[PDB]
Amino acid sequence: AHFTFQPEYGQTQKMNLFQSVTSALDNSLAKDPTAVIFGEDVAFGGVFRCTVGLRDKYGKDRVFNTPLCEQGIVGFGIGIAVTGATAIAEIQFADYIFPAFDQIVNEAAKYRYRSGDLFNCGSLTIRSPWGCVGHGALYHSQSPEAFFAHCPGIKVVIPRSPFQAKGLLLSCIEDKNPCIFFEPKILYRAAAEEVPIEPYNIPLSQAEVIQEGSDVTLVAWGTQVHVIREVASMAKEKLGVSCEVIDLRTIIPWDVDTICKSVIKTGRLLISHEAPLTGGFASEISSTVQEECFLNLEAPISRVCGYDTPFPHIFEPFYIPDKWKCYDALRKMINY
Amino acid sequence: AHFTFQPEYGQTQKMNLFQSVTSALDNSLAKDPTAVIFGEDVAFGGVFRCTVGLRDKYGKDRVFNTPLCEQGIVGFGIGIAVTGATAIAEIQFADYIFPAFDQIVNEAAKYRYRSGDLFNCGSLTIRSPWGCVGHGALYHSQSPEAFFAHCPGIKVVIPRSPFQAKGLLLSCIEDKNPCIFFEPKILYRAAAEEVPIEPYNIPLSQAEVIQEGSDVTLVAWGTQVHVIREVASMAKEKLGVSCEVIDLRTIIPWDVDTICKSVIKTGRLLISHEAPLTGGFASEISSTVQEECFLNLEAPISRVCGYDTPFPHIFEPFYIPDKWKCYDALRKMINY
Amino acid sequence: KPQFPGASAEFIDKLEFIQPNVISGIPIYRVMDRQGQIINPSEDPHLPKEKVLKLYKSMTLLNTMDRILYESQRQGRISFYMTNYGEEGTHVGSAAALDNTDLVFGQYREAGVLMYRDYPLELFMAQCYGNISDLGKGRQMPVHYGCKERHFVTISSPLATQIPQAVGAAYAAKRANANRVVICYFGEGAASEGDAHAGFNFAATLECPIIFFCRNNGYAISTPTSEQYRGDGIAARGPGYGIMSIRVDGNDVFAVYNATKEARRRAVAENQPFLIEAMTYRIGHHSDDSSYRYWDKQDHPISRLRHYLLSQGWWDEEQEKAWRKQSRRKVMEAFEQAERKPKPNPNLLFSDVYQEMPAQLRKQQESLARHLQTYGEHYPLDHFDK
Amino acid sequence: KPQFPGASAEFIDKLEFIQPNVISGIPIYRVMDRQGQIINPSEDPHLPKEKVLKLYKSMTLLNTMDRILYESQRQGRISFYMTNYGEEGTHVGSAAALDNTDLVFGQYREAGVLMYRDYPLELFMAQCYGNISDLGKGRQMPVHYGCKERHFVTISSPLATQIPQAVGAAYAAKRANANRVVICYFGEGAASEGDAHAGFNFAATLECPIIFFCRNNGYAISTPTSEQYRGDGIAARGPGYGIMSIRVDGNDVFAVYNATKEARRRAVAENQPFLIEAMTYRIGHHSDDSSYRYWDKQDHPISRLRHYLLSQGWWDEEQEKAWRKQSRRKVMEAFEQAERKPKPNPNLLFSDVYQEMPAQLRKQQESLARHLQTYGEHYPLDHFDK
Ligand SMILES: Cc1ncc(C[n+]2csc(CCOP(=O)(O)OP(=O)(O)O)c2C)c(N)n1
Ligand SMILES: Cc1ncc(C[n+]2csc(CCOP(=O)(O)OP(=O)(O)O)c2C)c(N)n1
Ligand SMILES: [K+]
Ligand SMILES: [K+]
Ligand SMILES: [K+]
Ligand SMILES: [K+]
Ligand SMILES: [Mn+2]
Ligand SMILES: [Mn+2]
Repeated sequence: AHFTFQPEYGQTQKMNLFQSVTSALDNSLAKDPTAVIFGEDVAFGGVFRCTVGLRDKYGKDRVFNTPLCEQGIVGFGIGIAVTGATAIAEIQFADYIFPAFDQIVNEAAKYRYRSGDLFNCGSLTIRSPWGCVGHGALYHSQSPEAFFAHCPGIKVVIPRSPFQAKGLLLSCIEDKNPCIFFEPKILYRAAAEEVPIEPYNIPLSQAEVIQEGSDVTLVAWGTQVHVIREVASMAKEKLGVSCEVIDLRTIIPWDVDTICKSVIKTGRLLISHEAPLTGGFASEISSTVQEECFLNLEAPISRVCGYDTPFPHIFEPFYIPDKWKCYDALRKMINY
Repeated sequence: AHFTFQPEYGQTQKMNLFQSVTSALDNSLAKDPTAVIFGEDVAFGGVFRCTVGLRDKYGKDRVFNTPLCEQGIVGFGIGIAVTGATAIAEIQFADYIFPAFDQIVNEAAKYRYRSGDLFNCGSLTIRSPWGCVGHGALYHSQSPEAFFAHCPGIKVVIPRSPFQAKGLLLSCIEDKNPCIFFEPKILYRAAAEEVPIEPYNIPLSQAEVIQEGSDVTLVAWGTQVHVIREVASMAKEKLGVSCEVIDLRTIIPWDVDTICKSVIKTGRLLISHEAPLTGGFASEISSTVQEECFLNLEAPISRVCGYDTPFPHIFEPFYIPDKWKCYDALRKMINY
Repeated sequence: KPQFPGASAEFIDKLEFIQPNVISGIPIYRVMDRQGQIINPSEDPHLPKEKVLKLYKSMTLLNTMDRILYESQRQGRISFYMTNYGEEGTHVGSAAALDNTDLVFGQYREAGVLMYRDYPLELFMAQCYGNISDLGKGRQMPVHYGCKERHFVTISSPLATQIPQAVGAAYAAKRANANRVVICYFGEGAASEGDAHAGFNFAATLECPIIFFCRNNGYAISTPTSEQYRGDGIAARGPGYGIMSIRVDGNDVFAVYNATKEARRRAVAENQPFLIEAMTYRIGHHSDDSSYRYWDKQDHPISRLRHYLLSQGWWDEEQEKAWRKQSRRKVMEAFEQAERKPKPNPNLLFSDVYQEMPAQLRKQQESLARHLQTYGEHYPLDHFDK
Repeated sequence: KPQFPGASAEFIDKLEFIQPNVISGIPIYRVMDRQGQIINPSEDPHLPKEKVLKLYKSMTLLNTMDRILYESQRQGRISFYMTNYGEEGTHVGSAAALDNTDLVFGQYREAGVLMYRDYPLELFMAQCYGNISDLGKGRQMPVHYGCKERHFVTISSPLATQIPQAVGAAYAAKRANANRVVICYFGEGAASEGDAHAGFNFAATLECPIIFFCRNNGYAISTPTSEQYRGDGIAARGPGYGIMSIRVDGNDVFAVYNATKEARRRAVAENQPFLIEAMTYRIGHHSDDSSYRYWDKQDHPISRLRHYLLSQGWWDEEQEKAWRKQSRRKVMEAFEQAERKPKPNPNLLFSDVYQEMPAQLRKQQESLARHLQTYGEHYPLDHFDK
C-alpha cells in the first residue's frame, strides 16, 4: 500500500489487528460478567471479523445485533453504562458515527459533570473502523478524531498495530470515562505481530517515542505512524537528519509533556495526519507546542495533512499525506 | 453584562440584533419568491422573535413550523435547496444542532463535490442562536463553530452587531454554498444601532479591522469582539499599548491574509473565544499564523478561551474569557 | 402462501391502500369522571386511604412549590423555571404504580415523580438556586433534577435523548434479573425526534422491560399537535413497532395508576415494552408568554382527586385550609434557606468533567486560582463557598 | 366526550392494551402468479406490448451488467459493487409508473430505475471505473450513480439521509405547482434510522407529494428482520404517521406498477404521502459472503415477467437467445471502453468542494502541482488525464 508495517507479558501469538481486537474483547467478556458487545452485524462476527466466535462463546444476550440506527446504538450504550454494566458499542465505519454525534457530545461526554457525579456512563466504549483504505472514498475513509477532540468529557484513542490495539482497547474498556476507540481498518489484515494471549493494558494519554532522534520531532497516530517511521529512514539516509518519531496514541486528553519535551530537545516539529488540515488535530498540537516551546523552536512547525476536501475515490493516491509529501516538508523545514 | 456594545446604504432605522435578522429575512422573502423559512416555533415569531410578522406578510406556506426534529429540519432544508429554492432553516439553540450533524457534515457539505456538481444544496442557510447568555448553562450557551470548521464544504459565519448581522445573513442566504449563521443571542436585545432598511451585503471570508494598532493583534468574533475592543482600551490606558482589533466574522473559509498582514505589522497575536480551548478555532488561527509569520512573531501567540469543561450554570462568571483574563494574558505577552 | 421473511401475511388480489384511523382514534381510558365518581366498579383500584391522601398531598405540595418558584423566576431570583400545571396527576398516578427502585428517566415535567418519592424541598430548591447543598453542584440550569438515591436519572435539556438510554438501562436490568422496570417520560413534541424512533424500536427488538410514558398536552412550546404529527397521536405509533399500547385520561390519577401498574407487571414478567399515552393539557406557560393560544375549572387532575376524597369522607374544607397553610409554610422555609446558602466553590467548575482530573485541566484550574488572586475584586467571590 | 387537542377519540371505561397484529399483517398485493398468469382481471393494467417488453429488457440488461461488474470487482478491476438480484422488478415496475421528470432519491439498489430511464451503459461504467467520462468526476465509490438529466439524485453511502431530503424536494415541488411527485427508495434496514422517522413525519404534517418506496428483502447485510423490528414490517408504520400505506409482492412487476401508479396519482392530486412496502428477497450477496443464511427457481421477478410474455405470444426462445447475446455484447462494449479510458485530471480533486474555489484551497492545489513536478515519478500520472 502507501505504508509498510514492521514491529514481558507472557505467551504471545501472532495476530493481525482484527484478531487482536477479538482477543481484547474475549479477555474483557471473560473477566467482566456485565460486559456486552452490540451494534450492526456483530453477531455473525462483524463485517471486519472483529467479533468472530464471541457470540458462540459468551451467549446471544452478550454479543448481539441492534437495529440499523447509530443514534440508538450510542444512546442504548449510554443507558447500559448508566447501570454500571460495561457497554462495548460498535459503529460500523467511523464515517457513520455522526448520527450519534449528539448522543456522544451532548450526552455521554457531559453525563458525569452535569449530574455532579450522581450518574455516569464511564463503562461505555465505542469502537469503530477508521482511516483510508485505498478506495474507500467519501464514506469508508474518514478520520473524525478532530471533531471529537473539541468535546471535554470523552477520550479518543487510536492504535498503530495489533500489540498497541489490544492494550489500548483493554484500557479503554476499563477506563471510567466514555471512550471512542478508532481502529485503522487498513491494518485489520495487514501484517501480524506477536500479541499476548492474556490481558494487558497500555496507558491512555501517553504518547510513545518509538525512535529517538535529535534533529526534528515527527508526530502522528494510526497508520500514519508507519509513514513517518519510513520518512525518518529517508531523512537519515538522504539528509543525515536524525528523526525522533512519536506515536501520539491518545488524541484527548493528549500527552502534551512528551511532545514538548521532545521538541525542546530537537527544536523542530512536523505533525502529520490523514484528516483535513483545517481544524485538524495537528493545529491543536502545533498551537500548544508553539506556546510551550517558543524559545526552542528553530523553524515554523509544519503540518502535512489531507487536503481540505471530502475524501475522494479515484484520486486517493494524490490526496493522502504520503511519505514523499512528509519528506519534502521535512526537507524544507530542515533547510529553514 | 460582561461586555459593552457601542457602534452609505440609504435610510436606516435603529434595530437590535433580532430585529436586524427579521429585516434581513423580510428583504429575502420579498426579493426571492422561492425562499421559505421553517423550523421549530418560527410561525408565531420565534422564541427569540426573529420571525415576527413574516408569516402574516408572506404566507403560511413560506414561514412555517416543522415537527420537533433537528435531523429532519436540516435534511428537509437540503431537499428544498436541491430543487434550487432558497431554504432558510432555524435550529432553536446552536446547542441542539448536533442531531443534524450527520446531515450537515456527511450530506450538505459534500453534496456538490460528490455529485460532480450535478446536484447541490447551495441555497440552504441554517441560522441558530449562539453563545453564552449569563445563565444558559450546558445547553443554552454553546459555541459550536470549531466542530463545523473541520468540515470542508460548509461556511460558518458569526456577526458582532445588528448592522453586521443583517449584511452577513443576506450574504449567507444568497451565497451558493450551504451556510451556518450563528446569531449571538446575548445581543438579540442588547443595544440597537442604525441598520439600512433595504438589503445590503457584507462579504463572507473577510475579517474586519475595527481599530488599527501597532503593538499587538487581537482577534475574536461574536460578542467576544466587544470584549477585546474594551481590552484594547484597557491596554492603551494602563500600558500605553496600541492594539489592532479584528473581528474574524467568517470562521470558514477564514480570512487568513488579513490576520497575517496584521501580525506581520504588530508581531504579536492574542486570539479569544468563548468556546473551549482544546480543539477550539483559535488553535487553527494560531497554527496558521505561526506558519506564515514565524519571522515576525516576537512572542508566543496566546489563546484566551473558555475552559475545557461543559458550560456551567452557576459558575459562568468564572468560566468565560472575560476582559480581565484577556487583559492579563495580553499584559504577560506584551512583557515577553 | 406468501413466503417473504420480512412479514407474515396473506396475499390480497385487490389494490387497497391502508387508511389511518385518526378521527376515531384509540379510545381514552377513564376511571373516574370530572366529579371524582368511579365510573366502572370493576376498574376501581381501591387504593388505601393513606396512599390516596399521599397522591393528593404530593400534587398540591408540587403546585405550591410551582407557584413560588415561578414567581421567584419572574423576579430574577432564579434564572429559569418550568411548571407542572395540569401534569400533576400523570406524575403522581404513575409514580405510585412503580416500585421504589424502578429507574426513572424523564425530562422537564416529572418533578411530581420525585415529590412522590419524597425528594426534599431543600434539594429541589438547591438545584434551582445552584447553591452548596446541590448534589449537582450548581452546574445545570434550574429544574434539571437528579437523585441517585431515588433512582431518578438526572434530566438533560436535549429532548428525547433519554429515550434510547432508558432502553439500554432496561436491557441491563433484564440481564441482572433484578425484577425491576424502567419508566421513560417524554412529551408529544419530543416524540418527533429521531431518538424516539430509535428507543421504541430497540425496546421491542431487544425485548426490554420498559414503560414509555408520553405526556400529550397538545403543544410543544407554540406548536399545536396539528403541526407535530398527523397520525392518531403517539399511542397509535406503538403497535407499528410491535409495542403494547394504551391511551389514558391524564387528568385522572386512577386511570394513570391502573395503566402504569398493569404495564409494569407485564413488562417485568414478559420483558416487553409498553407505551402509555396520557392525554392532558399544559395549563401553565411552557416555561414564554403562552398567550399562541377551561382545564382549570372543568377538568383539572387536582380538582378531580379532591372530589374523590370528599365522596369517601377522606377530606374536608378545614383539612384543605390547614394543608394549604402547612405546605405553603414548608415551601417558604425551604425557599428562604435556599436563597441564603452560598453557591459552591468555583473549583467545582473543573471536577467531574472526567472521573479523574486530567493534568491539563488542573492547569486550567490553577490558572483561575492565580487569576483570582490578582483580579478577585472583579468577581463575586463572597457569594461562593470558600 | 374527550376534549383533548392531541387526539380525536371516545372514552373507554375498561383497561385494554392495543395489541400489534403481526402474525396476520397487512396482506401482500399480487397481480400475477409465479406462472405469470393474471389472477384478477379487474387488476390487469393491460400495459402495451412495447412497454412490457421494455420492462423485460431493462431488467435482463441490468442483470447482464450486474454479472459482468460483479466479476470485475472480484478481479479487483473496480473497487466495489452491489448487485440488484431479485430487485429488478421492484425497480422497473415502479419506474414505469412514474413520469419522466418525477425526481428520484434512493440508494444502492435502484440502478434499474436509471436503466428504465435509458441511462447509458457507458455512464454506469464510467462511475464504477471513475474514469474521465464520469460526470461525478470519479469522486465517489462505485454504484453511487447520479443523473441530473434523468432526475435521479446522486446516491450517497450514509443510509436513510435521502429520506427527509426527498420530503423537502417534494415540498418545494408542491409550491412550484409543477404537478410532479418525488419517489424515495430505501431498504427495511435503513428504515430503522432516525432520518426515516423524520421524513415520514414531515411528509405527513407538511402535506408533501411523495411516495416512500421500501424494499423489504428480509436482511440488512447479515441482520434478519427479526432483529431489525418487531412490528408488522414497514408498511404497518405508515398509518401511525397518518400515511396511506400498502404492501405489494415485489417479485410481481405489475403489482408494483399498479401500486406506484395509483400512489403517484393520489400523491400529486392530494399533496399527501404514500408508503409502498415491496416484499422481495435479496438473492445476491449484500455487496460480503452472503453464505448468515429458492427465489431463483420458484419466485424470481424476471422469470415471472418472462412467463407473462410467453402467454401473450410476445416472446420466445429465439428472441430470448438473441437478446441475451445482444445485451451481453452491448455490456461488454461499454465495459472494455470504460476500462481503457484514463481517469480524470487530479486537479478535479479540488473543485466543487464549494461552488467557487477558496483561495486557501487553490493554494493546496498549487502545492500538489509543485509536489508532482518534483516527485511525479512516484505517482500514477500516466493513468490520469493531462
Ligand atoms: C433537541 C432539542 N430541540 C429543541 C429544544 C427546545 N425545546 C425545549 S422544550 C420544547 C418543547 C417540547 O414539547 P413537548 O415534548 O411536547 O413537552 P411539553 O413542554 O409540552 O411538556 C422545545 C422545542 C430542546 N430542549 N432540545
Ligand atoms: C448510516 C450508515 N450506517 C451503516 C452503513 C453500512 N451499511 C451499508 S448497507 C447496510 C445494510 C442496509 O440494509 P437495507 O437498508 O435493508 O438494504 P439492502 O442492502 O437489504 O438492500 C449497512 C448496515 C451505512 N452505509 N450507513
Ligand atoms: K470506558
Ligand atoms: K446559502
Ligand atoms: K433529555
Ligand atoms: K443516502
Ligand atoms: Mn407537549
Ligand atoms: Mn434489506
